[PDB]
Amino acid sequence: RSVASSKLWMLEFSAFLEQQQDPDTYNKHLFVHIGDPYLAAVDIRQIYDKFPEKKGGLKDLFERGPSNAFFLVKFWADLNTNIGSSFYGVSSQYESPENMIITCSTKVCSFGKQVVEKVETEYARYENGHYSYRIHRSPLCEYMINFIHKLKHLPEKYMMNSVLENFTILQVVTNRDTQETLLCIAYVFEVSASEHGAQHHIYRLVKE
Amino acid sequence: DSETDLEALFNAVMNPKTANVPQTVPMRLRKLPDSFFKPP
Ligand SMILES: *C(=O)CCCCCCCCCCCCC
Repeated sequence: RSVASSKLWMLEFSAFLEQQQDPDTYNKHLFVHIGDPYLAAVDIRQIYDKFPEKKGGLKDLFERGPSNAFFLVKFWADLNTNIGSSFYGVSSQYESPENMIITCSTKVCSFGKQVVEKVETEYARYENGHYSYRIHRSPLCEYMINFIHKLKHLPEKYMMNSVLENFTILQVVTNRDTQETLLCIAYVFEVSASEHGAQHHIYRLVKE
Repeated sequence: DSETDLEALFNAVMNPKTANVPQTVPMRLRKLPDSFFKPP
């Protein structure tokens, strides 16, 4: 239970490209994937400038708490793709002790400024003495698809990382009715250089 | 100008002489764990 507050745990997160080879054949490329460990602490003040400010922004969200809902994920994304049409998707899975109606908000930012927001509402399914929430094959917005295409058409990986220096994603999962922050995940990116593929580090966001 | 301009963002890196984007402190220079820059 890494990316977990007291009320919600994200067990799975992945962004992928699915390509149809023929009517019965599909190829899936994972860009990034997450699937009692000790998570290192990062001072949240070090990342405030990289995320939206003002009311409802990262600082406001963190100050309202709870503090145990706040995480920073560093991805090394696998951009080694290939080439029937294709599908860019995001999937994620959550578990809660509580039966809630949850809202998942994803903001894509450049220089800390919101470029696009995707919003999804999810209802609970009972499973083995708890409740599960699944966002399955959510279509990646056109901005992200364009962003990825533009990244790959850069001559060198150092250029890719230079662009990514100012690209962030903020994920906020909320109880729709109470507006309690269940999970808040800040995402930062580099390109994976390793032949071993996509990698990640997960951190707890702390005040001081 | 627009900070969210996608073309300008990529132009800044492709053609640095014409770069017109906000200037920031690179992650490398911030008070962060070493693991932040060293993958597992
Ligand atoms: C548009 O709908 C925004 C939804 C953003 C979902 C986050 C997907 C994470 C993308 C990671 C790809 C890596 C590119 C460097």
